[PDB]
Amino acid sequence: QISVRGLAGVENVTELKKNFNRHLHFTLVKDRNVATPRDYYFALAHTVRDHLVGRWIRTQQHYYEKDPKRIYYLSLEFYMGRTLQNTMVNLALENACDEATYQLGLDMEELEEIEEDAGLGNGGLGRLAACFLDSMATLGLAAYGYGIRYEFGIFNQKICGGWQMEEADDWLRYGNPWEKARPEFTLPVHFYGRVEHTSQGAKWVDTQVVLAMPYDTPVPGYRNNVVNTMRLWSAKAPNDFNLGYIQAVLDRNLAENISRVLYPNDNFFEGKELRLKQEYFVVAATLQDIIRRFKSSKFGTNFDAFPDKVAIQLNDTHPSLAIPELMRVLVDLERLDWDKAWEVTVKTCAYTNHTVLPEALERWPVHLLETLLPRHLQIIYEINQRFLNRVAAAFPGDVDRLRRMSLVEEGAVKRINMAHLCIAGSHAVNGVARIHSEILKKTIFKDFYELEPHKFQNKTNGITPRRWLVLCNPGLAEIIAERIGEEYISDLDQLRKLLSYVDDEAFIRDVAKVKQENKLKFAAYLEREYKVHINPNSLFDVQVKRIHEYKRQLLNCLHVITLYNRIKKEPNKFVVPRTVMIGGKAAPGYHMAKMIIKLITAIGDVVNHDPVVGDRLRVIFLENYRVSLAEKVIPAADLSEQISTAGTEASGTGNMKFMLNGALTIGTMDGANVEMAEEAGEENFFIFGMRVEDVDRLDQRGYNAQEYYDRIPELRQIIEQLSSGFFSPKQPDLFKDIVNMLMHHDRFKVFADYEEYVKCQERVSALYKNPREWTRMVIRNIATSGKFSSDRTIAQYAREIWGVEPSRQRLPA
Amino acid sequence: QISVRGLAGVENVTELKKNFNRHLHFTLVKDRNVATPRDYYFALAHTVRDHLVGRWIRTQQHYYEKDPKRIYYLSLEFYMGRTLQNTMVNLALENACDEATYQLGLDMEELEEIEEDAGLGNGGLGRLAACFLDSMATLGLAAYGYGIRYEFGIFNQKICGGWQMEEADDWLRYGNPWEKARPEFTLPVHFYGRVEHTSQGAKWVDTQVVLAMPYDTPVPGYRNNVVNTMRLWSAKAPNDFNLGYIQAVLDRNLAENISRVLYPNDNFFEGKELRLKQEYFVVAATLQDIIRRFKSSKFGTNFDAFPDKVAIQLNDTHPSLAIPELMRVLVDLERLDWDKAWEVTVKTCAYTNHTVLPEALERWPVHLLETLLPRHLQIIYEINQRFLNRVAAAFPGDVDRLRRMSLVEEGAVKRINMAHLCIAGSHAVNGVARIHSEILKKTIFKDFYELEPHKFQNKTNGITPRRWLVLCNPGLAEIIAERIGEEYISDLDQLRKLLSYVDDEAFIRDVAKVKQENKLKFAAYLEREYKVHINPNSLFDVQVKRIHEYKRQLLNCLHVITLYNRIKKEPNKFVVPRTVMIGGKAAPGYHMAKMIIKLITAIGDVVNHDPVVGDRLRVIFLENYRVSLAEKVIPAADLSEQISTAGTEASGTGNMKFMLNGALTIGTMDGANVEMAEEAGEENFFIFGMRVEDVDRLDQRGYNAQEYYDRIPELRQIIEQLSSGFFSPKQPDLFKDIVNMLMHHDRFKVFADYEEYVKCQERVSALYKNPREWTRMVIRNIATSGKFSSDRTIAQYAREIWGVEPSRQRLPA
Ligand SMILES: CC1(C)C=C[C@]2(C(=O)O)CC[C@]3(C)C(=CC[C@@H]4[C@@]5(C)C[C@@H](O)[C@H](O)C(C)(C)[C@@H]5CC[C@]43C)[C@@H]2C1
Ligand SMILES: CC1(C)C=C[C@]2(C(=O)O)CC[C@]3(C)C(=CC[C@@H]4[C@@]5(C)C[C@@H](O)[C@H](O)C(C)(C)[C@@H]5CC[C@]43C)[C@@H]2C1
Repeated sequence: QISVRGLAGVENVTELKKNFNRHLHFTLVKDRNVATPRDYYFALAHTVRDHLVGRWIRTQQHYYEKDPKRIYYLSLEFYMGRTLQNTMVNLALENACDEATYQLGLDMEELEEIEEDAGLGNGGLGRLAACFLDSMATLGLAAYGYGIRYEFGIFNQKICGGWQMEEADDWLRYGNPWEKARPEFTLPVHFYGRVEHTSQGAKWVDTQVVLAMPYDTPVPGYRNNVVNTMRLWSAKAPNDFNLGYIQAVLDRNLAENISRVLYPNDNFFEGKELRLKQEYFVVAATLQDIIRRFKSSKFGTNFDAFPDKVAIQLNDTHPSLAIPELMRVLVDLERLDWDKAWEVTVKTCAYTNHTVLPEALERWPVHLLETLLPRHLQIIYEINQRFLNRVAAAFPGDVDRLRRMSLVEEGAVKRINMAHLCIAGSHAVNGVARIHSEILKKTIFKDFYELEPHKFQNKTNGITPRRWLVLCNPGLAEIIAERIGEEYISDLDQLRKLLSYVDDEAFIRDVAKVKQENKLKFAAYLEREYKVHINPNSLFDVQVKRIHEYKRQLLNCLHVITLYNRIKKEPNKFVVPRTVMIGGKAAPGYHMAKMIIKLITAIGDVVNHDPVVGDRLRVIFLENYRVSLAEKVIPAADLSEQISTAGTEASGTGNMKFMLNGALTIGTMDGANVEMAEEAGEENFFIFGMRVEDVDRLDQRGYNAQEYYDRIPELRQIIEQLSSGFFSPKQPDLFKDIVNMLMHHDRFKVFADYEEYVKCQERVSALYKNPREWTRMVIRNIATSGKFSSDRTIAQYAREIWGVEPSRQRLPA
Repeated sequence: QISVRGLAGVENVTELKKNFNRHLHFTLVKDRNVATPRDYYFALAHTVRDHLVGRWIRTQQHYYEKDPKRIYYLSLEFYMGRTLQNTMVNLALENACDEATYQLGLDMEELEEIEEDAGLGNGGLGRLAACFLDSMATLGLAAYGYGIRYEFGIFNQKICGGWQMEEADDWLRYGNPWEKARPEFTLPVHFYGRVEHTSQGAKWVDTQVVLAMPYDTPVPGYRNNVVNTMRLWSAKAPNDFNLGYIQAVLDRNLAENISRVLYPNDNFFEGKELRLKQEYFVVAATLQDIIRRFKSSKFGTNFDAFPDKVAIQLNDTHPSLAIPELMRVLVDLERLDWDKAWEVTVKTCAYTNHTVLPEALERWPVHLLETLLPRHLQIIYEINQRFLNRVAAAFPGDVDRLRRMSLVEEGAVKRINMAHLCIAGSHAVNGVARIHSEILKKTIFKDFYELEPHKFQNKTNGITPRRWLVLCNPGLAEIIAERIGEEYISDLDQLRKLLSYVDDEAFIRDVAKVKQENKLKFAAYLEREYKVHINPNSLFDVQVKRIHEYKRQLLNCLHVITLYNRIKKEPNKFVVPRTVMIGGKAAPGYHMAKMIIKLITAIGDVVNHDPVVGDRLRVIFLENYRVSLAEKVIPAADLSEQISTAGTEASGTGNMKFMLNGALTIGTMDGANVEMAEEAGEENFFIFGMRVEDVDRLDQRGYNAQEYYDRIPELRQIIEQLSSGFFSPKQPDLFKDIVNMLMHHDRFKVFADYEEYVKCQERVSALYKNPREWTRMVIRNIATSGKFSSDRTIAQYAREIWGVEPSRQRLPA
């Protein structure tokens, strides 16, 4: 049908159709008279999965022969989304299967919509991992994704009377065609017990055993025949478990709870024991697998070559226990002396920090570690002690530095700072955008940077152009391909060539037309699936991301109410019509975040039913935001909101998704926004609000919100409406908490940016009135988004941290 | 290789080999360099399963077209054992796959040994169900097996210092290739709640919902292309379950515990709530499925035809709740009047009693039923009341009859007698052997028989000749086939033709040779898998079945000790050498049964290491007795022990397995022993001990064990040895409980049969000295075992209870 989707070549179409029928019959045990669309999905899924395995086997074959350095990406989250289309695309099968399914009387797109999201993550951190795996495969790196196979992913969000309800994401109900259970490689993991000292050294004894069973999922590279592995561990009870009888068998559930459910906190730390167990579980199983693989390799007892053969990347502090666990194995099991083991550990591990928010930082209570992991606690003390000896030696007399740098935090309950552990035990520590990396150096890890400056790097985040362009936006990918060819899909810098088309009249019409189709398509998705009626000619103003105070959905809310109040004030004035879409999940415990969601719908309730407004203003809350909903809403977006207070959003990746897809960005000078504007030029970006410097200036002086309430009558009016019950007529004081927080304890200075934000929003409206100039700015954005490809990011990790060469070369089919 | 295993025909062998390689590669994602025997097993398993599905689909197709009466076999137990060989045999694939696997360099027999037993039963009751399913398929009946898919079957038995240890039977670890999950047909099951009365009638409200997910396993007929279904329900939590958040997700385990584990009691009732839940769970899910299927059928709102289209067979009282549940649906949901519903229910249900032991009878406490199933309790009272009105009317004034017959038992805690429910609500009640059926009529259900004599029948149990001859004993099947052909495999009465070979010299040599090969093979299994050394020229004296007081493993123990004491008394006298093998599992709580096991090994410890004994006497305890171990030990057996006290073993099925396989039987006139001896003639059977009449005579008089201790010096000596610590030198009084029970509270009169048993054992030894005459008696046994085929049994159920015609006709391939 369209060029980028591949060859639909007769002999391949025939082979596909017959394998579809073979799976329908033998695998699913059905026929055409009974098969539901779900059965049809599975037949396709199994048929496509078939094409993977041959390559999967020869890829792992290759790595065995060549024995290259191996990359191990440890993450507690892998937000994969759907796998079918991504697989077809990466294999060049997309038009073949479209033809095959057409000739069978099936609509492939209808089938695609049946697949559950692998929602094994919360937001940015988890999706980054997913993007990374794709880029690592595409660059032919010998890489593995290691995590946990949660039985329940991020909860499904339902809105009831404008309130969020969580329900279990039972994503495995119908089965996962993509995974292969590998029970034969199950590994023991130990908990509790105590430490015994001998002449032979320390011994960890009297432990409970939980078994860790791996599941492998194939990770296909883009058209290169590389298929890497994502290995996810599942928790199983041993067979002599507790072994009156009935109860013994039922209590097996306690061990298996470890891998039951993903913790649903985005950028927030809850010190629960179950969470610590998940963390040790993934770390212990993964390290044995790594060591096992290292010994059984075509090479040469000798752990000196270990850092030459192994890289372990820590995705935030969640797998930080890899560090003391590696020491434990090296020292206690393999009998290496402390100092050699430590050199091996440091040269093996690297750490990626994802946030500077204090409440997101993992600080584990000592007493928890003492009970659960007594040996690791000892190792931690020993690590800490030796480290402080290095600090004392470099900065003699500096006693305050000593306590500031300690891995052990004093106070009512002693804590272990896991970020500090990671810095001390890694050869590389990186931020996820230039500004965030600088903030690490200048503020929260200043002490560590002074000690070991050579350890600190930047790796600006990226996204994958396969999922985030070719897959979710075939129309835009096609029109780009018509002009510049196809090579940009694995080399996105080539989008610069599109600058020489900024004045081309046909291309302008094409860009604007693709946007309009996406908007029509999404407006139709809203109708059929949620019975909501939007005008597709309005500006699509969207903020999608996890609900959080720092992300400032509230700032958006205030602008929305302002537009509403202006319309009501002068009903017959012309205003550029908008559809404001806000979506995202709140963590179950986060009360404030739940209130914000309630507000947004409360606003929608007043605004969407005011006849005076007409179709000039609509406020819609997007239920159950997740990867596969991002794939739909992002292509449809005109305005992207990235309005976090400066200094709080480490990078952001959504921002990049909207850039790649023809939305213009309204944002603060925060995270990767700074680099995005730098790439596109500040004239092609709606930048407003305080810079990092302005925030600090405001903090020393002290932030008084009352001041803004006093001087801005439009703001005073909104605050009065909130308090008086305008948006909650039955519960007049429903929103007292929000007003109270805004006035007296607002850590994120919503008011300080209000004026500059509303004015900047007027500038956006101005540009949208001139369709041609909007689209030319859009072209300037899309054409300079090259830098934000995860291929670039990964190539940087590969060369500057792991020491391996990215290859773009095919493997034989 | 051997004739009965089918055609190994070139084109089929080629097709098999290529499908093996396809599964190894695509399904298992392996290759020849990494594949372990387990992977090889799975490749075979998937390859064989492929041949089933085509037939499975056209079988269910056929039943849809023809719409015959459907048989629903409800059981809480289906003791299936292994499925691979049974599948190959029933499909005529056995030599083809042997050839195919040979040409691939694999030993098929080694592969077969990798398959786990489906140990979803305890003993006789569960294996009967398995035999039945095979016979029902073989006779082309439109039949379904309905039960629970337990995550853990009967525990694996380990012996540690001669004591039984239970460990979890984790039979699903590597997956079950045979089942197909059918999540799309999940059904709601309700618990707790309360009853609300309206004008519209009763309403069951405020219930907890547990979901029931079906798994289908194919049941192939013998060479007839019929493939029936066994549907097993699995327990799943609903998605709004409890829906702080984490705990809500973890508590989903509570709902799913229902299908977690099989209760390990053979012939014993434990009134636990979890057990009641399993019982209602299988009953509720199964009845909705039945009703659903009935409405969606090529026929015609109208439940009058229900008994013409549906038969529900209750396997013991465990699914007895089918009766009030059917009423509930009919009355409360479909709005039929009580009397019509009741007529429909009675004509639909039939009940099979499996034991007369009082402690095996299900009597549920009212308060449990009130909380868990309040509506069913009401229905039960209403059933009871109307029934007692029929009793009062037929026997006016008989007030004691009234209370004796009540479904409701008075006393400290009120109970519901489920056997009484089953009798009242079924059109047919059957015992499982002629004597047991008579006992039902004359004693425990005498009152019910007087009221409705037409309701009581016999259906003597049977076993399947496919598993129990062709599969476990190919050598014996072959030599029979040489003489009389193959038709006997689905018409076992034809074994009578073998009587005209009782004097044939070649056949005698063949029978004795097959026995000798089986004995050599089993002696080799003992060495390699358990390092135990047996003389294969000795008499193989075996008692395998669940450990129980009534089964009288103790009587055997006493004979064993007697033989030992006689040898020791006259060391240089000749004695016919024996290997005594005893095996079977004890229920975890049953303390006595565990002591018996300990004794047997304690005896082995003294006897097996006495140099004076030599290899004349060996006592071996067979660890982990289960279906696949029965398949090995039974063909190897010379003497079969069926020595339960008369009146206690309802039928027995092991007895029949040994008869079919060339063992002679030493037994009491109990259960099916009576019919076996009748078929073979009492001269061809070692019958000893009290008859039923003699037991009753002893009971009125009163059973004084002291009397036998006083008059039999050989018995006194054994009791002194037990007490003095002869078999437990470190723990002199270890066996006080057994001696004490034997002397003062022996319900099973072990001593009363001792004299007659030992003397009869001498007669067996006498015959074994004459190899030729042994084998001729063996031939007389094997040749008259026709009656004990489950095909006969099922044909009797079909014609006399269900009203359907067994067919032997093929369906097209
Ligand atoms: C070290 C062990 C025991 C545990 C972990 C393993 C791993 O690396 O993941 C498990 C998987 C295998 C068996 C493993 C190694 C190589 C094969 C291989 C690539 C071998 C190749 O000959 C074979 O031709 C193929 C089939 C390509 C295999 C694939 C499987 C692996 C990678 C290890 C085995
Ligand atoms: C009543 C329903 C909704 C629930 C229970 C069912 C049952 O009888 O087990 C579920 C299974 C199906 C769909 C069922 C009926 C027929 C098919 C069929 C035999 C139909 C035939 O055309 C089809 O050609 C085949 C494929 C032969 C099917 C097989 C499956 C069944 C038996 C019912 C469906």
